[PDB]
Amino acid sequence: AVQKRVLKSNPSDLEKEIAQCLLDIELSSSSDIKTDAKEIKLLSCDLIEVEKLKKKTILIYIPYKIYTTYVRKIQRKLINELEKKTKKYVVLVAKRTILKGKQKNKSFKIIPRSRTLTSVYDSILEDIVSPSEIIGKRISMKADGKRVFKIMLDSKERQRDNIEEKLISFAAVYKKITRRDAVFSLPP
Amino acid sequence: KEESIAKMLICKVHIGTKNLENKMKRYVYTRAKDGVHIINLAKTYEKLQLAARIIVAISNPADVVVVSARPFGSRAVLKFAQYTGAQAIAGRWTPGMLTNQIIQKFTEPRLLIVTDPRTDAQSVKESAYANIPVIALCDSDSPLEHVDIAIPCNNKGKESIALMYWLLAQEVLYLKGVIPRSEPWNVMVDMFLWR
Amino acid sequence: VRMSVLADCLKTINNAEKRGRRQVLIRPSSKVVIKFLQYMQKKGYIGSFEIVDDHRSGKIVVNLLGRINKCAVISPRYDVKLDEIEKIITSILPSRLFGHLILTTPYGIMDHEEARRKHTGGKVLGFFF
Amino acid sequence: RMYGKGKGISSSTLPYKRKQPSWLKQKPSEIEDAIIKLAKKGQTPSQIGATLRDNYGIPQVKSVTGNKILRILRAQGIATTIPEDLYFLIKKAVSMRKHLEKNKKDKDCKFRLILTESKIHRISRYYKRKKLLPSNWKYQSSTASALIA
Amino acid sequence: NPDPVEESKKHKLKRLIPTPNSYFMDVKCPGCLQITTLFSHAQNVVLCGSCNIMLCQPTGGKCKLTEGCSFRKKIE
Amino acid sequence: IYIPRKCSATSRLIPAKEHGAVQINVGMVDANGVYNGKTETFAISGHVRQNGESDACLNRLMYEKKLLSFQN
RNA sequence: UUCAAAGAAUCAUUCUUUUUAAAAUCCGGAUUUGUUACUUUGAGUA
RNA sequence: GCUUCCUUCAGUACCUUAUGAGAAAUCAAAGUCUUUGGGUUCU
Ligand SMILES: [Mg+2]
Ligand SMILES: [Mg+2]
Ligand SMILES: [Mg+2]
Repeated sequence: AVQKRVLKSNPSDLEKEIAQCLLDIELSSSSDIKTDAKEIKLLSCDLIEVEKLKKKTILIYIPYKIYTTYVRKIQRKLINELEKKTKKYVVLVAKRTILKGKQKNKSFKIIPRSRTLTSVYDSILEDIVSPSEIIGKRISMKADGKRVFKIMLDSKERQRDNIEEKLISFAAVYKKITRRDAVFSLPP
Repeated sequence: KEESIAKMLICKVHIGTKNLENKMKRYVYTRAKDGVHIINLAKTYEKLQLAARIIVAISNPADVVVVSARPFGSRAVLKFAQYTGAQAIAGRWTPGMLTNQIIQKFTEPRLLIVTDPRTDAQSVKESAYANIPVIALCDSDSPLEHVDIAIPCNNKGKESIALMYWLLAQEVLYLKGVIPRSEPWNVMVDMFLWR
Repeated sequence: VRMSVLADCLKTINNAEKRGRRQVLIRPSSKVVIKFLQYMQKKGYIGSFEIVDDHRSGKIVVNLLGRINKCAVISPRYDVKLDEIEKIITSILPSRLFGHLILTTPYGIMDHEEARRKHTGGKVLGFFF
Repeated sequence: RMYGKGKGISSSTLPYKRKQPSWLKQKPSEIEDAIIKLAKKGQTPSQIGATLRDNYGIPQVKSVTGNKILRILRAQGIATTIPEDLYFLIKKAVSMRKHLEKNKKDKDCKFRLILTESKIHRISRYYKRKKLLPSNWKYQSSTASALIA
Repeated sequence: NPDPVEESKKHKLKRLIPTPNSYFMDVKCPGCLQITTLFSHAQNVVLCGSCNIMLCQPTGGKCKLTEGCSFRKKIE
Repeated sequence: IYIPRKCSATSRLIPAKEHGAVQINVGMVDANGVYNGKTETFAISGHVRQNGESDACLNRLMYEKKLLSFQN
């Protein structure tokens, strides 16, 4: 009864669990928001670990339309709820597709710059932090032939128990998505 | 140390003159409502200490000349010379002193301690033709061309200069084995000061 | 007005080196310029550099190791054949033993030696000593 | 500056954040409607934008609405045939010409008139190269006055 | 250190990362009973909701802001 | 094969006939404050001295070590 | 406007292998994708 | 409200200083030039 329908895959380990959790939330009306999992769905998930003592964190790949309409609007509440339920840190992202420039889709004629790789990456960075909003990207080229993206977020997150850990998780997720090193921070 | 700072205050090295000199900006704390420039003073202390250390690092003290063409720093520099080993110049610097081999009063040191690179600029300039490092007890407004260490003080106020010199001497003594720490140094300021 | 961002950037860098700066704010970043900088870094002449993203043409600030003698663009990006390279390098850079003559080549930007190794010459961006 | 020796850099420069700020309550539709109303009321793009910034609480129509304001006007169909800046230039030229007609000896004015004509021709050319102007559109000193409306 | 700079927002509008000096204002008249909203450096005058009174005197930079009044910055 | 001296600040490397350029020597402390035997060294090129940036360079060098503490 | 990432050899560097999207094609596997300049290989030249 | 002081824009001069330049006179442009190529018109 539903639950399989809330995701858009063949049920696998953690996606199903997430769906169940969502359903429970819908049923219950925890904290404030109600009937918001009626609106939500998901495409897929990925559990990822980090350089830690412990902890595994979760990507939730969401169909783009849904993300634009509902998830963008109520994200903080949702994420917090998820955290409360499943102690694994979670991040929503939109499953947005990337297209090669020179290639010729049946669709379009000229790729929109929304779909360009760089743009997509930027958008996913924006997504992944969402309690907060980016202040300034800044890409340190190390002398070793590496590139580090040194992102710095606003205030707001500074009032939380999970700060540094959260940042680390974000970094890890970014790496997973785009084989890119990243580092996160805030201002004093 | 707070004591040193207090002493400085009692004298006047906290006030630098009007005219700031962009490279000296960092040492200056802020300007006043008057039209003067207050030196950061902690910086003065640390810098002074560093200078003293550098001086000590010279193997023998005799080949570290000191200079002031000013009438009222001359005494101070003489005192300094007496207390450490160092030559003083005092007053009229001769333009050939560090270059002109054949001159009578030649004497080429391993360090030059100017009191003011504004007035005693010739000496400073010379320091370049014989690779002499140069430390300078310079003001707010002073030019730091060729000076390695700039101790920010004031040179106008003779008493202040004297005090600074005394402090430097004390530091050098401490660095050497002669007057151990915890004990204050016997000799006074006023001893260094002009008249 | 701007024309060749890259050239301007290189000039700025050179100026900085001459003064003996440490840091230097290359003011419009460009993919090409970034590539050039990376290349320089690889061959040791430059330290780190923090391409700062505005929401425009970015700024780079770049960390200098006091090591560059000169770096430069050679405008008119002359197409240059693989055989034609040697003479050009003789003309330009101070010794056969060192300096690098950077070509944009259909296998990305790389130095004259690299080009030789590959086989393709291409258009000639610039150089350093 | 294209024509004088002026070299000033007075400029709007927009903030780093380009997703609209938290305090902005207006939904996009409402703002679009407002824009439309403004357009109807006789305002030009720039002016409209200014009005939006000042009278209503909204910094940039681009952050609230994905589209820029000219684009939305076009969509709504209340876009001018003759682009803002170009139109303004034409107006200025017309004014200059009237003065010249009145007052024949003004040399400085004449010189400036020439400059404005030249600028129009640049702008005009650019618009032709796109598709905002038709290719059959020279600008004429005789017609000009009628064109602006 | 050109990258991590501290107190130089007293540079020109062309800093390391360009900001604007302008900002928005939560504003209230003495006794209109509302958040009116405003832009510092507003050219055209703003009339408050009810009795249409000058809230901002227009000027060559940073609107003079009428009478006593009070303004919070919009923040964020 | 005389390998010339690298200005410790700017790395410019300095020839025989430079003079001007100076090898300033800073003496160490051992707990008390007394002059330790050792000596930490900085060569400074002539160019920097001429400029007046020399003092700044020295400060930076000190900071890089532990010798003084404020940087600028 | 597809940035990058990882593995093996050599004396920090060199040369190599592998994958990271979307569309059409072929029996889950495997293989085509603007024009010209430029460049590389050729071909053909007494 | 004006006045000053700070910072900053755009003008606009001057002063010292050039391990910058120049044949020198001098020049913060006449500099970043045998470490020669940002663009371009003229001679
Ligand atoms: Mg022109
Ligand atoms: Mg300009
Ligand atoms: Mg030439």
